[PDB]
Amino acid sequence: QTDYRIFELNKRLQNWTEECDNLWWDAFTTEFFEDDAMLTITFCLEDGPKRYTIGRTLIPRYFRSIFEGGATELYYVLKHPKESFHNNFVSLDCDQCTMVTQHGKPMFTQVCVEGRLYLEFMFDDMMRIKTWHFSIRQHRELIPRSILAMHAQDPQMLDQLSKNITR
Amino acid sequence: QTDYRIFELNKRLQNWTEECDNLWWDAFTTEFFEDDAMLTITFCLEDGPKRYTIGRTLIPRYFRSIFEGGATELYYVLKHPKESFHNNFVSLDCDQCTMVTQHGKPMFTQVCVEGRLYLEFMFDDMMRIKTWHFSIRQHRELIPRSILAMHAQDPQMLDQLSKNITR
Amino acid sequence: SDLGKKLLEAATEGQDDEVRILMANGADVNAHDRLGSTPLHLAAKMGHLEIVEVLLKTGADVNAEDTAGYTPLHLAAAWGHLEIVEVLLKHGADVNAQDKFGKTPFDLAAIFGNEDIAEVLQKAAKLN
Amino acid sequence: SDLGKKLLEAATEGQDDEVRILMANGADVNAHDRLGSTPLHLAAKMGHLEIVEVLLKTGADVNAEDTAGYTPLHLAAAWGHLEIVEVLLKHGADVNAQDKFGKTPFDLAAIFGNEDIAEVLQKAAKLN
Repeated sequence: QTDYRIFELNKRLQNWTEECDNLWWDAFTTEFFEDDAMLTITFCLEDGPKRYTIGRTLIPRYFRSIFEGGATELYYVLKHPKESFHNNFVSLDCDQCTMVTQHGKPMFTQVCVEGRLYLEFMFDDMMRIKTWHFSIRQHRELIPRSILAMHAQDPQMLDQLSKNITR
Repeated sequence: QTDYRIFELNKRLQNWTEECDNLWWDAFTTEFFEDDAMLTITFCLEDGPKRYTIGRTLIPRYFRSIFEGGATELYYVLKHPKESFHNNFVSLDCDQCTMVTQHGKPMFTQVCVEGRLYLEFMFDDMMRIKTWHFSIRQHRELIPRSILAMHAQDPQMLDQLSKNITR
Repeated sequence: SDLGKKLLEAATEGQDDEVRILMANGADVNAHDRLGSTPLHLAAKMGHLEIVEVLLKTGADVNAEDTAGYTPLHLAAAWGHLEIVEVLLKHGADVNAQDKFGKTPFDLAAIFGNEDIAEVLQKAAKLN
Repeated sequence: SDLGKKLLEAATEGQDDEVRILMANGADVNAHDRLGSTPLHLAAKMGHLEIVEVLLKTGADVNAEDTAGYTPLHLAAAWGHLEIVEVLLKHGADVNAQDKFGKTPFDLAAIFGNEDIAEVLQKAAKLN
């Protein structure tokens, strides 16, 4: 069943280092995606309705940009994902997917992108992903208390910290 | 291999509701722990060296107390866990285990307990856990930016928010 | 025994009338599950006061040990059931009882932050 | 072809001298991998300027499409390789090239926040 696949995807991601070379991204993408895979992101409808789709040859580019973006960790928290069987494909539909990235110093910001993740896996074509569609509902930006504490008596920094990264 | 077991444990946990009755905890504990299982927590050495071990019949009690504690979610992030094979048991030794709990309103505090998780699984006795030893190195308490923002001009609340829950 | 299993279950689920019937048909009051739990362990941990009371007056063993070495008082202590802890102490529950890991009901109350119960158990222990 | 595979690999890995040798032995400049990537797609995406230059002057097809419909300019655009994007435009790279999803190199630069490149591609598109 499809759940163990996103287990394995999260576990491989947990091996990322800044040393993770361009070949590692291709081997990661080969392990988890079909040769004709397609990845779509749909953004929240507040700053407009934005949507892009990328083909298999730039899926490595997408994942890599998250770490170039300053993420030190990435994992996907799927909550009671709905699995459905078709003839040639299995569907995984998770309306409570949290995409979690840790960032480093100085703010150690954790970003949590909540939305619906719809996947299509090819039926014993090694259970690799044919379709990836993430529709973002909302996000949360988390601050360690220690960073709040160090700036608690500092209006300048509290103004800095009070503003979101994206929206 | 032992990793998929902690996948399944996290996934079952993702089904917790306040409706999750005392029977559900016994069925959760039966699915993942041996009949003679033992669970040890070792605390950080700053507020002393504290250690407790509980037997199989109170393991349900332990997990349940995390949600009674105000957690709305619990999951274990294992980072490149070291698996080792003995004759009668498999060992899983993870020096980068993060125990993650979400809390609800008003602070939506996320608590991250980082430490070393050492597990012993019984070799095809359905891969159930015989030993659970979590040694806590440090923890992080995360605040949503929106909660920082609403109190940014409020010294009283910034004092409240600047203090940790535990240490 | 099937009768013993039914009694373990009735005690766990808080079924006062079913416990009455099973006992009337000769269900073993000191029956044990997979984990060595007696009907009194299960009633105590699940907060079933009336079943705890009936079991103790029909010969239930107040200091019964499960596979992990826990007594009904350990379990009531852990799960924060103050009335049950008191009924057990009245019927001779051993405050110095130790599990396999040498923990007493006191230490269990301490660990799960059951403050009232930890205090009662400290006062109990001083008195012989 | 083995020779084609070796050339795809040499281009990806930035092996200038190996690319020279393979071409000298008659390695197909327009060989394709599993994903329809040519040596020029792979050199462009991996930032290998000198291999991009040699490939273009030895007949590499500047507007080659992979299985997803991407050109070398799409890939250089996506991966932020400004010099390579310029060399491709000089050798006739099609700024209006569309993948299977109707995206141009411009849209890819936009999506990955490659600002300089997105500007060059906008100026390029206005001129016939």
